[PDB]
Amino acid sequence: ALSDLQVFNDWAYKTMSEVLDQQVELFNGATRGAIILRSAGNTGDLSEAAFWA
Amino acid sequence: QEAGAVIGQQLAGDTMQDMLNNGLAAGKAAFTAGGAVHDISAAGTGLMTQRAFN
Amino acid sequence: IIITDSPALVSGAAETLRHSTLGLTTGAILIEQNQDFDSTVVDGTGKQNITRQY
Amino acid sequence: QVFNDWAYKTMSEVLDQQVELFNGATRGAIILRSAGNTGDLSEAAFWAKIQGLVRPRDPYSNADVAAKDLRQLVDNTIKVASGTPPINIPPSMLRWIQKNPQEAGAVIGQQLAGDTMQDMLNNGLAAGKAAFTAGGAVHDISAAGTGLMTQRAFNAAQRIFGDRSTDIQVWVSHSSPLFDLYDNALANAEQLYVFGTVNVRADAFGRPIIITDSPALVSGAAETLRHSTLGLTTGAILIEQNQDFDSTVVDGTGKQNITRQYQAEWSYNLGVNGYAYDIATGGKAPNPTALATAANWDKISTSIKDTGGVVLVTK
Amino acid sequence: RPYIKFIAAEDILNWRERWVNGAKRTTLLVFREESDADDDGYQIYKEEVWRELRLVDGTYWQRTWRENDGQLYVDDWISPTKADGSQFDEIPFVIFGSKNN
Amino acid sequence: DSNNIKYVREDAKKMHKLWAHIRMAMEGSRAIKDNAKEFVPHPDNTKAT
Amino acid sequence: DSNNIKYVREDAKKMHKLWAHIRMAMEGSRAIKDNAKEFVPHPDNTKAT
Repeated sequence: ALSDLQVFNDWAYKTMSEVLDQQVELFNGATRGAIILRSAGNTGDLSEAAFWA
Repeated sequence: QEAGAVIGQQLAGDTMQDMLNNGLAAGKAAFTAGGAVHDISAAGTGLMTQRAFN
Repeated sequence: IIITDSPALVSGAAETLRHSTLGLTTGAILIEQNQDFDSTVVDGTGKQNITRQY
Repeated sequence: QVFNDWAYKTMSEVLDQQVELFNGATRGAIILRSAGNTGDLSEAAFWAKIQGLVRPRDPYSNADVAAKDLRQLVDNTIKVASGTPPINIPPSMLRWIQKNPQEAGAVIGQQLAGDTMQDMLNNGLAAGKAAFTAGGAVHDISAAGTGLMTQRAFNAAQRIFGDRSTDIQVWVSHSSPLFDLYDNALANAEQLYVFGTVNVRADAFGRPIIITDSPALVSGAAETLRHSTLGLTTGAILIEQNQDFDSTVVDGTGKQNITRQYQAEWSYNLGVNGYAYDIATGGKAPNPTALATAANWDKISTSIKDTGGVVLVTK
Repeated sequence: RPYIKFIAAEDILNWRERWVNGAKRTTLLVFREESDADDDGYQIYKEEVWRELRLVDGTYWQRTWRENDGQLYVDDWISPTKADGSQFDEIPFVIFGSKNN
Repeated sequence: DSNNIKYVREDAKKMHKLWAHIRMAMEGSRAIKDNAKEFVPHPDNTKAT
Repeated sequence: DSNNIKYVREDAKKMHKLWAHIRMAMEGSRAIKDNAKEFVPHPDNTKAT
């Protein structure tokens, strides 16, 4: 009978991690330019540039 | 190595997530500060409609 | 219309949840990634097994 | 690749026990294959031998009809985890008489290779002894005469192993039984020796004797001192690494010194032919005492001849 | 048409040196291939492609690993062949350096 | 730091800063004297207040 | 095992830091200043806190 055999349950490490919930692919062209993602560095905590009123 | 890889990809997702979230929150707060606020719940039932866009 | 389930645009629950929608222009919100990324891996001894942190 | 190679002065005492007892040195009785595997076990199933496969028959009488069923056995291979205590590399202080202390990494590496070899051999031998004790294949010689015989002791072990005694081809033993064998060979009460042949390492049957001073083969002291020599078949004891050596060096600067600490982990699989580890009775990660403890090893093969090994105990 | 690629020094990830009949052979070789997938939406992400090159019993095999949504895809082994055929005996990849190739 | 971990690093948004600096350096003394602050930090911010 | 496709050899991983240093020297000065904490030691770390 099947009880006499030694049943082995198959397993696998598909290592298939979750990423996130909401979609964040809306930058630059994706937002026609509404939201802009650059890669610029800056000093301090403030980066201010004056202009004429 | 694989723990580092998993952390890397999840971090790649979550960095964009919180960067955008903070950007949207800052935009909403700044627009509230600037007076460019229009609420539609005070005008009848509050639900999105083309008239609200206009 | 850009769809986003960002917690910066819900701000409430039950009968006082207040969805907020933004009408943006070109370059309305600016985000710069300051490329100052630093990631450390630190390990400890004195235990039965090595302990790492990220 | 090593930052500093070992010089003549850096003759760190490597080890005191011979640990080259794998495959060809042991005629394949103790193998040291390399195969990584997951989990804390690696079990395999093979078909058991049917007991009443052939039965007497009475053609004249129909009478009843017997019913027979075929089962499946389960081989097993436990995984033993080992490690290195945190090693305090001297903080550039051992310098007045030593040339330099920074070669601690190299000396640890070399001594650690030696000590992991000895550790694997000791664990394999202790597990083999415990399994063979569990299997009922132990011969005790402590009350007969002095305690060890020249070859009449080996013949008892082959008697126990039975009609298939020919396949035992290796004896592992402590050095004290070998020296007693030499003493009785150099003192031949039965004149079957000549001076040219008194240094034989065999056992009058073609089985060589391999000598190691592993503490798993010696216990007690004085009158309680028993030496355990165990004869192995082909591939009786299996030791498989998982090729997962780990290391780290941490400078705990705060605790009164940088305190270079060295850690290491490695795990290997151990399995005795014809036996299985009783993980329910033992543990997921057994210690050398757990491996050496009887009733943690369960005999699988029905016939003792299929189980590979026999333990001979002499004082 | 055949193509000659350039792989950055940071994009070589794995290699092996197993002697077959006492001959220095490169059996395994994995390198990272970088590309922006041709799609419609703006992909702020970088699409990463891993190419696996293997040598079994003196035969060259290769396959491609591609990821998406955290998933990993594996393509079937393909053994590229010369114009006449006969497949290969060595991986068509050289790691050039200052000291030696 | 692990470059094998995903990162996107190609767009002119990366390089506008140095491109603009090159442009004003090419312009001459007018632009540099004009946009003095990013090139010449104040001798003291307390005084600068 | 377990099909670890993203694995990197230990020697290459060790050399990655020096590769990054050489590449950053190739970059120019902005990369060095953006990573100056790992090149120029602080005159006193007590202030750096």
